Amino acid sequence: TTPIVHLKGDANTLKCLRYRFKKHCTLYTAVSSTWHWTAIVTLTYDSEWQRDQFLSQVKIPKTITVSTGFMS
Amino acid sequence: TTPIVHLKGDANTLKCLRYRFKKHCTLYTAVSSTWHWTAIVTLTYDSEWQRDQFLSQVKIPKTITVSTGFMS
Repeated sequence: TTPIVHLKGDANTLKCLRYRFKKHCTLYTAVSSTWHWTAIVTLTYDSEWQRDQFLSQVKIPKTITVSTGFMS
Repeated sequence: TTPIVHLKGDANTLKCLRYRFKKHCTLYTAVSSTWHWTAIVTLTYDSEWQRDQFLSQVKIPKTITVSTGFMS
């Protein structure tokens, strides 16, 4: 249904990415605040195509783990 | 791959649920801190069966939106 991405790693690195993501605001629907399992950021998209546009446009550090999934 | 659940609603209600979830600690793998789109809590499970055990055991208020999905 609705594609999502999880970016896991250092909170400072994630804060910098979120900053840089603002430059490509049309490539994602929403971005979450930084959370953790009681650092991770969650992003949603309108389609798989938009998700891929996003991943093809933003350079994500090798130290950040990227996971994909879908919300029903 | 790995099933997840999103519980969306009032942060206070979510805090109470997290409290009550501790009583069924074997019904989920992890529970997140409360986040928002820059209130929501995320839960992961080891299988769909565990997820369903969880949903069949915990009473979730009608005012809380429950969404399911999977992380690859």
